[PDB]
Amino acid sequence: NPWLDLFYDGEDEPETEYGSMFSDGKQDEDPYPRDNPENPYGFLKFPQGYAVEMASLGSKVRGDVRRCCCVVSGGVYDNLLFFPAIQLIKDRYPGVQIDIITSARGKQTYEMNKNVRWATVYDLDDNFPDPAEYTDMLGLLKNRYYDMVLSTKLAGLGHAAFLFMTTARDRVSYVYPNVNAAGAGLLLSETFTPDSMNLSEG
Amino acid sequence: MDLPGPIHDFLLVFLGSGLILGALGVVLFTNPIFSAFSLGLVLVCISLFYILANSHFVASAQLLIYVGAINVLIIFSVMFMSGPEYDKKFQLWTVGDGVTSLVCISLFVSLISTILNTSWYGIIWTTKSNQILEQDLINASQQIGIHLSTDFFLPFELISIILLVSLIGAIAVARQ
Amino acid sequence: KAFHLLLFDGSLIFPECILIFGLILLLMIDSTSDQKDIPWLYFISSTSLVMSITALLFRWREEPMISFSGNFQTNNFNEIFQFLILLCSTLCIPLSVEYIECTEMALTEFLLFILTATLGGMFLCGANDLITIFVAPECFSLCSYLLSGYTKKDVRSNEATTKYLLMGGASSSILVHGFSWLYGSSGGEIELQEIVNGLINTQMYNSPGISIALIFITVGIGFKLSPAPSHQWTPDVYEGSPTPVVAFLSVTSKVAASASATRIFDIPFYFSSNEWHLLLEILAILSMILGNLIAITQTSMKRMLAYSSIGQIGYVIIGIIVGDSNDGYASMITYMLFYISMNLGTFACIVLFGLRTGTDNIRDYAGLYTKDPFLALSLALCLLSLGGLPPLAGFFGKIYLFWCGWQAGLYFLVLIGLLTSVLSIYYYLKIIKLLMTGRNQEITPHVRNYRRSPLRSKNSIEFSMIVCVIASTIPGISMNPIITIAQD
Amino acid sequence: EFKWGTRSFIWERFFEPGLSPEDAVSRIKNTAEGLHSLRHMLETMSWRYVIFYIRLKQAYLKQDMKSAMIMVPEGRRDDYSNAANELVDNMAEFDYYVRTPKVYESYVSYEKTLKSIDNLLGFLA
Amino acid sequence: MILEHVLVLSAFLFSIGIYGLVTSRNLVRALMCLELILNAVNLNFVTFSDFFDSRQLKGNIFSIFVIAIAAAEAAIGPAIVSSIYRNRKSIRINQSNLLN
Amino acid sequence: LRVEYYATTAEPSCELNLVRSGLGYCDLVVGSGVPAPYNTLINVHYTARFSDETVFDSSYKRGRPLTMRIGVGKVIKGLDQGIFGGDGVPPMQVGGKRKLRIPPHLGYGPEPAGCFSGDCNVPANATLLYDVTFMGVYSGNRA
Amino acid sequence: IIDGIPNGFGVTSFFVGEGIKYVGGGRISSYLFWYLLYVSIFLFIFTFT
Amino acid sequence: YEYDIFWAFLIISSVIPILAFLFSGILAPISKGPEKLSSYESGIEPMGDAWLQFRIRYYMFALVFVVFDVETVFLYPWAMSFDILGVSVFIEALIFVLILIVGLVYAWRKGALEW
Ligand SMILES: CCC[C@H]1CC[C@H]([C@H]2CC[C@@H](O[C@@H]3O[C@H](CO)[C@@H](O[C@H]4O[C@H](CO)[C@@H](O)[C@H](O)[C@H]4O)[C@H](O)[C@H]3O)CC2)CC1
Repeated sequence: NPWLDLFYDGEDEPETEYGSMFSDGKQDEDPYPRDNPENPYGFLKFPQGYAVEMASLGSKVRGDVRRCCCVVSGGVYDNLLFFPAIQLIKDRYPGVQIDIITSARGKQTYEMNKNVRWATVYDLDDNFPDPAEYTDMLGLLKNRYYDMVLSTKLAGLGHAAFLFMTTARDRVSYVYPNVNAAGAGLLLSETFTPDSMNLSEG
Repeated sequence: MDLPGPIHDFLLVFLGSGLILGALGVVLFTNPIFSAFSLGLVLVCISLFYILANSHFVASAQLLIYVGAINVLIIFSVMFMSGPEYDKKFQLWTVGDGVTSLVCISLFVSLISTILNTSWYGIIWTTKSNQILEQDLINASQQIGIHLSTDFFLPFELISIILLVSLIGAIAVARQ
Repeated sequence: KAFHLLLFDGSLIFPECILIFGLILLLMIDSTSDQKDIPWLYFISSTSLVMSITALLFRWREEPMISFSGNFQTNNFNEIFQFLILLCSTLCIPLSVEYIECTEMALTEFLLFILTATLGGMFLCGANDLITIFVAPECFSLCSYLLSGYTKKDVRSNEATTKYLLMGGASSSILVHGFSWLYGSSGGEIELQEIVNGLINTQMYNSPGISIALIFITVGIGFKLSPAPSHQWTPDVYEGSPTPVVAFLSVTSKVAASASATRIFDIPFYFSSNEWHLLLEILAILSMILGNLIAITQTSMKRMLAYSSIGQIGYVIIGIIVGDSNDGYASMITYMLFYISMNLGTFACIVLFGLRTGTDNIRDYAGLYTKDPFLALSLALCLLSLGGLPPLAGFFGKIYLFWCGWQAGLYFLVLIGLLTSVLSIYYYLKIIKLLMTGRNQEITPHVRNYRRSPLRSKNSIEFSMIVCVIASTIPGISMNPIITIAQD
Repeated sequence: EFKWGTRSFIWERFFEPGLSPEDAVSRIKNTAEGLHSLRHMLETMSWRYVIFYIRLKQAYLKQDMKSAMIMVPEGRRDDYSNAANELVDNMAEFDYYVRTPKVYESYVSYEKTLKSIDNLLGFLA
Repeated sequence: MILEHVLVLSAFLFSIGIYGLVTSRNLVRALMCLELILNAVNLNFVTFSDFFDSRQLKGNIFSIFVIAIAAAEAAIGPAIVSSIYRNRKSIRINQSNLLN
Repeated sequence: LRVEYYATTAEPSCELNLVRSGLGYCDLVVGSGVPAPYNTLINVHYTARFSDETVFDSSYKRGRPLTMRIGVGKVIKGLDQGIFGGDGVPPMQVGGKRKLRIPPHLGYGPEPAGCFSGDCNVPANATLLYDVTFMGVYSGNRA
Repeated sequence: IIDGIPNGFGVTSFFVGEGIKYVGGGRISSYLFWYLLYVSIFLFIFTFT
Repeated sequence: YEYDIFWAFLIISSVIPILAFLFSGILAPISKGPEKLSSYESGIEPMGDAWLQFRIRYYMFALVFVVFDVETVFLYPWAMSFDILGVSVFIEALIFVLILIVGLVYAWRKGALEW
């Protein structure tokens, strides 16, 4: 583990401030950049000193997410039980857009959900997918530019790589409790080990 | 125009040992104040080396400018750091330092296998005509003044522009 | 005395003396008068950067000469590069005056730093000595450290300045160590066309200490050009610096470093061509491979343009590698001239989009065609020219670069260049794919509240002098080379 | 081969076994030739080049004269030694007149050193 | 004489400075190690001017210019350090990895 | 000793006009151009051989003529006297081809040159032979 | 099988690009160490061997 | 020689404090105690160990001093060669002094030299 992150230098000092703007609060509280109707060229109103491009600062400093991808495995029951997690994402991150990847049966569950933007059908149970369909889904996920991706499917090396190629800042997944999930946590920002080989047993 | 031979070699060895001690103090001290004070020893030893070779003006310029630099460095290290922290005292060792120690040892070995294999005295006897000084220029600082004023005119004004712009940028960036 | 010998030699650097006079006049007026006016600063920066070209074009037909006692060489090769530096500064001043004014910061200091970096870039183009091959890029690198952290308040700019200062102190000291090794094992010679003779005079042209100097010089120069693993300074600095300064450092730094690399690998290092040829081949192959592969996995526009720049530099390196025989240096220019317009247009569109929008993420570029079709069209044209798409400048520039490579027998380099150019379409097409999304649900609120406003603005003129160039130079690629094969 | 002077001086000083007498006599001859060639640099008042040459040739001679005693027959080995000592003394004087430079005294010591080394070659044969 | 030993020391300094440039957890210390590297380069230049350039003194002039450049860097930072400490109240450079 | 093997055909022979300094020279081709100017950079082509006619250096090996500042002692004394002239030697003109016999005292002297890694490029007390060819005065632009 | 070759090319390109992007770290000390390791490698290649 | 006296004088000047320290060590008694070794704080017990952390605007003259030291170092060789050469070096160093004056004016007007 030292050999992975060389020059670690511990964690951040308690007195670090991370600047002034885009430092505290939530996503809906940011006062800058604001509209400048008096500008003849349509340029916004920016704070003194700060660079013009400020929307990228919240992701680095405050860890804001605007588009989230929840790849929920299972049918109607699991996708229904994932509703409090979706509401939690909406409450914690105001203004976020949540997209769901699930099976054909689980996609119909999100008809009665007020928080999901897109619900997409993808055969997650197939361990050997069609190369064209797999590539199309991966490119779609790459082109949505998800800030964070969560996976309730038990992720091996292949699912970890699929989440890795999503270009998401946070890659969070459930992993296999057995030895076959070795190296999956290297490609994921956060890993969860359930108490059994079946997550729906809970 | 030199010291006696054994005295010259003993001074070389002694100042080299002092320089090694100062550099090791620089790269092994947690406190920027302590490592800055070791840097001052390095500066003094290097100025003495310049005096040893033939450079009586470059040594004085090194002393003046680099002493100003280390004084400013100590001031800004006092001002931009936490408490005095005498307890820090030789920061800890990590793997990330151990790999770079090997890399730097390899680099130093590569340099010293060339220095120890090249006959530097052979080059001196080939550049005979480059060592025939003008008899009128007795003062070495006079030669350095003439060759700074005439041979290098464009860098002499470029460094003035560089210093002015560096002063302006230092004032503008560091202002509250 | 006479003050004449320097007076006649001082007229040779008159285009740089104009820049120095404009710099001093701007500084004196800033100090003297309390009030600040944007139009006067615009006027002084422009008239400093359009009188240097006026004087330089008047000096084009003059005889080549080495002035200031083996310190400044004026010939056909360096004049083109000095003109390129002046063109970059002229097309980057409108990019800077609006951007720094909208950040509510002092702008005379920014113009001073840009003018000094231009002055230190023009001197690097012809720098026929070893001291001024060190002092002049320190007139550029120090200003680049003062820039890219001029924001002074964003937490990104401080880290970018830290990385730039530390990595460029790591370089430009390895470079001077190589200069010391080259100066020592030569007989105390520092003029460019006088140390190969000095090497033979001391018979150290096959010494092991010459290989150290070549490697150190190549490393210190490949830091500034940023090919191959000397590239890591580029993206972070490109991601955490204001857009006009990073555009300047994208176009001005590569021109000066390319000129220095051409004048330091051909004039004083022609006897050991078989070594720096291999070094540059590795430096170019790694650059294209690892600058086009990482750019397709980028979520930020400035960082993607950084990987783009470190990919396109490898195409230009082929011009040094082939040599002056099979064109070569005539293919460095006529592509760097292209590259300047390509990058300055694709950065002007980014400048306007960020100023009117307030973002840098690529995902917020969706639906710009519906809001501003002109800006989307211009950015798409710049990016397609960047990808070497047929009717735009990059395609003819790349086939010119590859014709000389094939003519010199470098099949591997041309094949890697073509494969990386194929890889270099997916990006420069991803942004357009975003730009043509009519889905209102995928459109970010950043561009939903977008006001184009009924005024022209300066950057529009500056990139209308550019977008019409990257498309309409495609017939005029016979006028340019006859000015670039004329140099030798 | 060249047998000496082909690497850095400190490496040949400290990390080399040394020279056989048959190479030491050749180094004596080369030192004498270099001393003969040093006259032009002495006349141009280039004291740094001369002092470097004198120190290097001294460092060569302290080994070579000691290790070339074998080639001298027993009937002359004392007298040769005397000549060797004389040469050292002369070079010392030359040293003393290049550092703290003088023109007349350095020239006098230069001629004395040339005569002493010619006597040393006459003894070595 | 053993003048070449100076070269050895210069090389050592360079490597040591290079080492101190990498393991630096304080950017003031990184600036000091930059001064160390430039000092090693200057030692090489001065001893080479002593060796081969007793008349023109090009190495001494280059050493003066390198000292000037080093002082210009030492003026530009710690002003950059001043901006960083005013904005973040921390100096440790390895802890700032936002741009990655 | 450390001679790099370069295969080159020989030049026409001469009778050597020995001078007071010990240099020998002949005018194979008398140049019609400007004579070698003092304190100026000039490009010449040369083929430096040792005694016993073994070539150790050549500007044709590197592919371009060598540029040196002539007349101010930036080469060996024999080459300067052969090219720039003086002491009974007329200066060479542009396009002129001249043979040169540099004695050891006009060359590297009794000290070997280019010594590193167990060998030296030029031995001690070696007479050198140079087939120099004044290509021209240095100019920034080639045709 | 046949269609797996181009899609496999794209997937491997994506994976290698992501791996090279993520393997560094983004810290300045890592930048300097990687910048200096290849200098050491070049020096060992072109001088020692 | 004019510089062996310099080395001998430097050695003697460095030796003198060593002699003073040795003489004090062999002459003066030692009577150390825990109250004696405490840091002096005008009678009262010192609080936290020293440390002041000045403001930046106070210590911004040092960045001017770094540049001005280099400028005054560069001015010396010109003055040494002012008589051998003529008005050429006068014109050369006039720009140096003018740039120095302009930088001083900038530092004065921007408030860098204000306390
Ligand atoms: C076969 C394909 C090529 C290659 C295989 C191996 C692949 C990498 C993937 C991941 C990388 O990760 C390493 O682990 C570290 C965690 O500590 C990272 O450090 C982070 O630390 C923070 C989170 O802990 C983040 O904020 C930082 O951005 C990041 O530095 C470190 O980057 C990296 O060393 C190891 C193997 C790549 C594809």
